[PDB]
Amino acid sequence: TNASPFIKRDRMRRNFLRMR
Amino acid sequence: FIVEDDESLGHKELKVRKGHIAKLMATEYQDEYTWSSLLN
Repeated sequence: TNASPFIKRDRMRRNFLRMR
Repeated sequence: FIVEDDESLGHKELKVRKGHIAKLMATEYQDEYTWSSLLN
């Protein structure tokens, strides 16, 4: 499992820039 | 967080989705949603 000990935010902002 | 019991996808779900929080993220990093503009 990955279990999420830490997380990223702007990488996802960018992923939604490509998604939208 | 609100929940509708019924769902076309099935069992039970809270109404808010990934697109709304994506728009919230976009408005925060804009530097036009607010908390009130989610409330309305």
